[PDB]
Amino acid sequence: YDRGVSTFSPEGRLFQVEYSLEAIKLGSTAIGIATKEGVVLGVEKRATSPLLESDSIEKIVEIDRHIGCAMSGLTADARSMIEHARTAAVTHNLYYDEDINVESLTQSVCDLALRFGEGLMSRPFGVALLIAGHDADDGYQLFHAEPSGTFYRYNAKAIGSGSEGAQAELLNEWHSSLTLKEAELLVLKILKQVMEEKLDENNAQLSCITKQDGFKIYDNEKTAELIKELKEKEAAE
Amino acid sequence: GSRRYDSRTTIFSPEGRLYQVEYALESISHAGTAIGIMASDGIVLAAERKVTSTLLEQDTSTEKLYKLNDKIAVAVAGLTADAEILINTARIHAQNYLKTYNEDIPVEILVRRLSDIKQGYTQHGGLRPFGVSFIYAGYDDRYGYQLYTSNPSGNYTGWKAISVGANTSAAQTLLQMDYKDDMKVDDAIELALKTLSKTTDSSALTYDRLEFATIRKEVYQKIFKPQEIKDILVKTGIT
Amino acid sequence: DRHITIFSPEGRLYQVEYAFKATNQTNINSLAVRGKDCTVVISQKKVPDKLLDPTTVSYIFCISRTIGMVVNGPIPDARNAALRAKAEAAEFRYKYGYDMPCDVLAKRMANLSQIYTQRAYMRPLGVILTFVSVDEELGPSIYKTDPAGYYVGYKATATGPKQQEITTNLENHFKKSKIDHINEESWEKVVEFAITHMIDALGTEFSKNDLEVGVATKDKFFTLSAENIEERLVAIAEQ
Amino acid sequence: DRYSFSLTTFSPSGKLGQIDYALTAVKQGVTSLGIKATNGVVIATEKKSSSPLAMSETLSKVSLLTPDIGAVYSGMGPDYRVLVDKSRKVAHTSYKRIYGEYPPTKLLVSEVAKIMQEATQSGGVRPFGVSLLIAGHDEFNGFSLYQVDPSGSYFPWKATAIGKGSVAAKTFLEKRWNDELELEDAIHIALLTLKESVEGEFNGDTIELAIIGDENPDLLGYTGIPTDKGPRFRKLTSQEINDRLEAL
Amino acid sequence: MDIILGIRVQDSVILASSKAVTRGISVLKDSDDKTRQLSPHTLMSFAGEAGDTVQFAEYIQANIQLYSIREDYELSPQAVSSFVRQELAKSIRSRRPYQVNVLIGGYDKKKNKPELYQIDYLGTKVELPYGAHGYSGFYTFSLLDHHYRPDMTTEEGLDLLKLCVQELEKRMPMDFKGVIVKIVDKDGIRQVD
Amino acid sequence: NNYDGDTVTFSPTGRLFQVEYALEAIKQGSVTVGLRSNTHAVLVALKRNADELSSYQKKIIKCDEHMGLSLAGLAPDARVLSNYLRQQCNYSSLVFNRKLAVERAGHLLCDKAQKNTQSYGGRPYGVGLLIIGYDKSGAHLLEFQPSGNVTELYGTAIGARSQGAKTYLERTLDTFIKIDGNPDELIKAGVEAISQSLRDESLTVDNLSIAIVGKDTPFTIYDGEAVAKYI
Amino acid sequence: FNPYGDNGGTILGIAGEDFAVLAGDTRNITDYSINSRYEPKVFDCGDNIVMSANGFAADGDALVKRFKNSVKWYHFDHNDKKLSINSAARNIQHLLYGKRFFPYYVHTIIAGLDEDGKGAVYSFDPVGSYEREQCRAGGAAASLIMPFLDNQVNFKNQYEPGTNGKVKKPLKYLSVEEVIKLVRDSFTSATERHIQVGDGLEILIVTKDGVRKEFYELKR
Amino acid sequence: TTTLAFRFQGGIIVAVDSRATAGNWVASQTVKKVIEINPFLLGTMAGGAADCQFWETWLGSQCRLHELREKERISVAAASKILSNLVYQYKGAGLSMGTMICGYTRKEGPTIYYVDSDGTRLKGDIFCVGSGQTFAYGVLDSNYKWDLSVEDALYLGKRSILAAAHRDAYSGGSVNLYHVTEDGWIYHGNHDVGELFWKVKEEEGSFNNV
Amino acid sequence: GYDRALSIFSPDGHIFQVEYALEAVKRGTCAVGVKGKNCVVLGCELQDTRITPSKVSKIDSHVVLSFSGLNADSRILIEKARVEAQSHRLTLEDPVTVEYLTRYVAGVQQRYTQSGGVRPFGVSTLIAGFDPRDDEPKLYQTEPSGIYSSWSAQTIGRNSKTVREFLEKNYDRKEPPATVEECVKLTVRSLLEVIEITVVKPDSDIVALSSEEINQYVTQIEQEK
Repeated sequence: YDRGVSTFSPEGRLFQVEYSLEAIKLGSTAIGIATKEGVVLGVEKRATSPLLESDSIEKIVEIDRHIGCAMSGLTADARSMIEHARTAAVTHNLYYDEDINVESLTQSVCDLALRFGEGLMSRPFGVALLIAGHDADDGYQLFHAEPSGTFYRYNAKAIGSGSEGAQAELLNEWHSSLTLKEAELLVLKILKQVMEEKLDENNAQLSCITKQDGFKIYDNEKTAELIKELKEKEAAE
Repeated sequence: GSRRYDSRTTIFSPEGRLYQVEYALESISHAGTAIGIMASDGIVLAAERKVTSTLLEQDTSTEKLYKLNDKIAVAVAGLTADAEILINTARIHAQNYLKTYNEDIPVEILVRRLSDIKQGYTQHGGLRPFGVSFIYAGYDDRYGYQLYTSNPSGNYTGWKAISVGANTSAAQTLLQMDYKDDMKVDDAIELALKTLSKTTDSSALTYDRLEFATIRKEVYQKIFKPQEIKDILVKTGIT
Repeated sequence: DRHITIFSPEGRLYQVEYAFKATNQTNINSLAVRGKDCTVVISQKKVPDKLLDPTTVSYIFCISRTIGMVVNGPIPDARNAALRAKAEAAEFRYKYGYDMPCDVLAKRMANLSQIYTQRAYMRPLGVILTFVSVDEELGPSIYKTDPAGYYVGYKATATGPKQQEITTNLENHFKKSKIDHINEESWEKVVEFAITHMIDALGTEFSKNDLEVGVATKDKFFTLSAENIEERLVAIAEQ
Repeated sequence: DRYSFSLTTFSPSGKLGQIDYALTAVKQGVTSLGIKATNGVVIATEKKSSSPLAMSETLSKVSLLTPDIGAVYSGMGPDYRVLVDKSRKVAHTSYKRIYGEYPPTKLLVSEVAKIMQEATQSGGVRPFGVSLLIAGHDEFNGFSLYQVDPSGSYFPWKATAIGKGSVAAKTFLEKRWNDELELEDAIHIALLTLKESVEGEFNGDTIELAIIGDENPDLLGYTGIPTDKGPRFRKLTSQEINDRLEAL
Repeated sequence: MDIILGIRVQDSVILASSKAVTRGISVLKDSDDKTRQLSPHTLMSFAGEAGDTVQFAEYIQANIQLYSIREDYELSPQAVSSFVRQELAKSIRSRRPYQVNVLIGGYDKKKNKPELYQIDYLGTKVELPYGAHGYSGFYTFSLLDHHYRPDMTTEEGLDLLKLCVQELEKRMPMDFKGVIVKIVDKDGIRQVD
Repeated sequence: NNYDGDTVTFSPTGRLFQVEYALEAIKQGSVTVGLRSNTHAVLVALKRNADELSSYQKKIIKCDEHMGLSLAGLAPDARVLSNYLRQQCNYSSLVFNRKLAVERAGHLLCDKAQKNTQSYGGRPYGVGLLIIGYDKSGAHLLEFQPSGNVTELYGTAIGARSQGAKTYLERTLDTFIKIDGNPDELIKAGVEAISQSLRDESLTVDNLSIAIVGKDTPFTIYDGEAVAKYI
Repeated sequence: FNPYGDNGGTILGIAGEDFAVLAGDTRNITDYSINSRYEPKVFDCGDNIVMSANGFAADGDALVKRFKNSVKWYHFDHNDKKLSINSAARNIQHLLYGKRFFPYYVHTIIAGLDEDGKGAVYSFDPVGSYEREQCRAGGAAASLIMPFLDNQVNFKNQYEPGTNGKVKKPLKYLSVEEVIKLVRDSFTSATERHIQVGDGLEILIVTKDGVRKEFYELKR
Repeated sequence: TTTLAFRFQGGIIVAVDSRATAGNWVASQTVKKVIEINPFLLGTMAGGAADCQFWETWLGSQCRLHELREKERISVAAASKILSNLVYQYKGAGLSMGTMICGYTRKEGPTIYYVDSDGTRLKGDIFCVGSGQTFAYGVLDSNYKWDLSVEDALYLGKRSILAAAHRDAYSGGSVNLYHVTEDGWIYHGNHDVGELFWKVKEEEGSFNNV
Repeated sequence: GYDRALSIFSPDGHIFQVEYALEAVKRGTCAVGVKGKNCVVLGCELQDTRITPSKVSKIDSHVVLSFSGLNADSRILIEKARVEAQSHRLTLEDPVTVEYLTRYVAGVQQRYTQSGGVRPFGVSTLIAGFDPRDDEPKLYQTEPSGIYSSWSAQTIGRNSKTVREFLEKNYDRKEPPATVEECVKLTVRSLLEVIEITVVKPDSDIVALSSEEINQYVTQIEQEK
């Protein structure tokens, strides 16, 4: 409170952005894997009590038919960002009669992030987004959108508290020839590794984007089938 | 900039308390005791005057008790200037309601609106809260006689008998001891004056140190003239 | 409390006191006296830098046709006050159809100063303003305004580090003369008086470059050129 | 203006520190007093000169607010001057322009108290460092004397004093005041009470005194409307004060 | 134009409203209900400019419902008609007035009395034993002035309404496609024939 | 340091520490080289990736076919300033049907940046820009610093280790300024300059991007296999 | 004050199977005076989109300027991605309707290739309603031009000669050269019979190869 | 112009003409007077073309935002009220609109709302709008049934538009037919009114005056 | 106006004002919710009872809000929620869903964590009800951060850790209480693990239980223990 929210550190970094990044390290893990067949998103549904209905958590959301988002950190902050993104995508379709590109949408969200100060929101968002989508120009794309208002495209990315281990495994195990089924099982493998809870269809959620049918979240039954398949195949790894 | 000088009213303490509200409440704990009692047939308001001198016009000083409309009165503890601001707002609100609906404002609607004004200053705008607690005495055809209190937080609660200001723990103890639901206004007048007499930190309770009002059955709303306070003090055996 | 115009526990406004200190930054003394139908202002001019254009160095301002102002304090705040006073006087003449009186302008500028004493976001101006005119109703008039927003009329006044020495000499002169004004019919002798008295008080002779002189008459306020001041100084040498 | 926040706040003890400090400024001010008689009100103050060269006649410590309401102050003179201007305007805009009538004393006092209260709570302002004595007459309430403090609290008085001498003055006024006091007696007592608190020199130049009294049709400035009352406010001349002091 | 009629009898208020909606050359609809229930015992019927009537009535309905939720209480028909009058009186001074004439029929369960208020688009409110807007009164008031009795039962009120409607159908040149009839009483609001 | 809390505070020596810290943002940014001849101006930028799985962040933004820039430091501020510059060029074209001079564009950025140094509540921009363009006065290169200082140069470099490239450009100025017929040799001069700022890293078709503008050469960005010629 | 005027001029869009034509006369008029004999109304807006906004020429100029600026901004924020003719049509609708209550008093036509590579023509009312059309004429002599093109391009009202009105004359491919010939003859007849129809005909032709411009002199 | 929609057991038929006119001049024969708001909602353009097209496309955008927020198809009632509120906010500004919002949801079934520039919002079984509406009503009221076949309902729509095209000079060009089902709307193609006229004139034997 | 950034990140990335708003919730009087198969039951443990009504506020005829924390802040949220419910019912043609209202209230709380010059609400809410043509009961919680989630049973305020551990022992996620009596018995048992009860049922059937009924449950529980 001594220091104004817009100030640089002597190291040339905005204090409130850095501290927002510290908030995101506390968030539950989200993992994205891009493939030529589709993008997979998976999230740790870190239920705080068994009386919590895990199906209400909804840490993966549709932004448009071919764009989805996974969030980690202060997930209440994400609802504003997602409202903006959805409005941008629909407004783009209204003004151009065409879908927004995934990159242009990610930029629209990242343009929101540093619009904080005094004399505007009071603080940065405390949430990172994995934005996955398809467009005809650049295909299946995964982006990491950060409260710095910067974004990178990623082949695969982990965010949240598990991110450093998961990302090391993504560096090991991602390759351009991964099928979507392989990406699904790799997401589940790395969630299982970095999740403290036992992975099951209630502790985790999956989704993919495919151009044939767009963004869909997988039902618990399909996810349990995939977790069974992983448990089987893990005998040979 | 100015950030250096901003005391940041409207922030939580680590315990989740609003310190300016707690400190305004402390301010009110040094104000003159006010008492409300809801009888079966009416309501008594009584208050102690803290400022006293032989040179004060007690006959024209009316600092504790105010009419809000023909059916509702307030007793004030705390900063009288802040109270006068809020009382004017409440009077306007009551008349706006009568203009809109052609009916007298329900007591709870008035109390809620004034409490919401007080709450606003605790949550936004960076201003200090109003340093006043109110007792509201009113009648309406829905609930009849109603006695409310409100404080700087904008909390409000309904009461059968209530005290605000300095000696309220003692006053509420004595009221718990002697209150009865069947009691008449003339019983409640005695209970009010006896409680003020037993709680005042002066040497003796006297008509110059008192303000007194009643709402009783239409409903009539009487602020006692000082001679009537003499009459009631002798009738109660306190003077 | 030291940094903004809020009360100290002693009820002081330290920023106002420190704004008074700023009024002596220039180390200049000014003197004003009333004649029968003129007012004269004398101010020291100190132009030590040979590269200055001395004609641009002035603390005397023509506010209107009839009002002069002399400022003690740093020239930027002086020019702020002068511009504001000029605007106020023109606006007064437009609104009300007659020339702004010197006392009315002094009141208005003092009220602006009070605002700076009361609102935290504006600092006081570090200037003392002495307004002079021959008023249509009050005759020759000296009104002096300060950073507190105080103003009063004066028989005569001085301002600056040596204002006590000049003031006590003026007071002794009025004790010697038993009058509220300089008894002379024409302003040249009032100028010569004021210069002689500043010399006697400060203990220093003046060249025509060491002074600036303002004269208010019924028709106009005007400032003397250096050669008119020469004529007055040689008159003093010969009278 | 970035000072949108309150500069007056509650301390942990519940004090509004800036208001107590404004009251300290008042208590260091030059003594002012008021006395209500059956048939008038006196308000009086010392005029302390800032210089022997100052024309104290040019500084009005007693001000007409309405033809029947006068004020005096102790404390910060400039704050008083600005409050007088605001009181005059609000007496017009909040009342005379609506009802065709000057406000009663109590309602104008309420309006002044409101202005003072807002300086204790609105953003970026300190309280006014003045206490006012406001004397007036109105047809229904008669003569009134009120004190308004920096908080905007106000109290009706039979007699009171404010400023540095107010304790001794209030004790003397408690000795001297009574319900049968006529305005000439109130003026005499006022002059006595100031004599005991002036810094030596005590005369019609060092004293400012005004009364609320009878209507003064000679001050009205026109004739032919029998219902138009002359002003009840009247500042005494220095010669009237001297004449009374010689007989004191 | 639309017909709205009201009769306050001893125990109840009867409101009758025409079913036609006409745009230009054609009858679009023959079944339109020109009323909104404001509260369980208060009904408002409306007539006037297309669009204005329903926008106004739904705004009123939402505000009365909000009041009822906030207070957990039902406003009297008096208070409702005062509120509606205030909204109409504002609209006359607004940049686009609601051209809407209303009848408010309610049963005051505190008084146990039926109440019928007529409010014109100006905000002229009048409590009446029976009421109408526009030309419907020109044909019906002589029947009501002749036959109306304050102690009428609901059934007598309905028969008198039938006579008024028959007279309108005879002499009024428009075809208004009959009326919907609502009854407001101590049991609430019901629709009748 | 009590004086670094805001832009509106001078230190006792007249420094503006928040501005200096925003320049440290630039010094942490990856190197960009600019250089020009009389006929052509070139930008060369080393992009950085977040990790082996990430893309390389865009360092170069086209304003117009006559103008574009390269950024070092806080990329969202570069987006803001690039949009503003695009608006100014657009306004000049719409209202006067004239191509905005590069010098005037630079002064417009200077003025926009200065406001954030002078008033409370904002902050300085955290980004340095190299602006190249071609106009009626020929090729231009500007360096923008978020102090609001804009300087016209034949060559410069900004970002980390950029003093090595700047030293090389200082050493070779009298050669590269003459390269008027041959944009590819000016590009190669710029790529050799930026090589002097590389530490434990090599230029690749992934991390290198180039832009050029000139007499009949609309502002064009080369990236990917388009730069393999110049590596 | 009337903020509008009529500058005459006539324009014609024809979509071919693999080309589009947008043609306009070049005369600018005010009442019975010629302002200019060669003030072109048909513009290449980039992305192989051609546009003409016939009517009040100040509003037409303003709309074309704003559309070109929208194209530039689309390039800036889509990495010089080509704007589709369909997206351009939607954007032009939004440009026009933003002035709904003080409209651009122009009939606009744009022409280009769709993403299949077929000729596309879109026509817009002053307020921004728009339709993809095979052909549209606009302006003063549209009524003189289009019925003849309906007859010669679409064989409207023409039946197969031996069938006594049973069988339509079958539609067939017109080359761009045949279309240009029909356009020239239509504008020549309009020049004969409409006093506003200009001194010259400028034809923009859009193909996969880009935009090409042809000019033909008209009478006067 | 002529537009109609009617409810039946198969859902909704929407039938429209394609004529546009400017005075006596036929500006186009091929105007699309149905706006495909989304795969489940249709609107009919009969006012000013620009107002209907623009605001019903925007309505489609609002439906999509509602679906994203609420995870459900928007109601036809909700869509028509969104449109009628928008149009009422511009009342007196001079919007020119007269549209049937047609849709079929599980909660509502097949639903038509007439919406007007004046802010009228009417639910109904049958609406005809435009200069030919009285002729279309004349056929439709003579021949409508709820139990009508889908093919019979499409024929009835086509014949009502044809009747308007014969009698109303400002109606004609071609007939566009739509069938709204719970699964969405089905386009049943374009029918040139001249071909249709001479077909019906021979097959049905009507228009004996011609 | 006043725009001070009151809610800001600490170096460890916490927002202290939201944590302290949660401390205000934790000091606040309890609220308990238990969702059954066909009802949701809400409960709580010289005042005039008539004009100190239930803490359980109707937002609309089908949906009900309880809260813990600052009562005055809760009045602001309740009024906003009621206004939004009526607005949705007006501008669209249906009453709000319970999740729509919950999301609106959580959005209001979130916005006051990220807006200049405002304190976060020191309030947590339980939102219970039925969607207008649905009979799946709903029970949502909102928090000062603007997080919201659905619960089978939940408690907020003073004793809520202990009561939640009790509900976790005694609520069966695969055999939820089958009748109103079972829901009420579980709610009362949880509140006695340390009375006012509202039952919410479909079709706007919201009923506060009589004290004599509650005392029947209380005495039965005290007889079975």
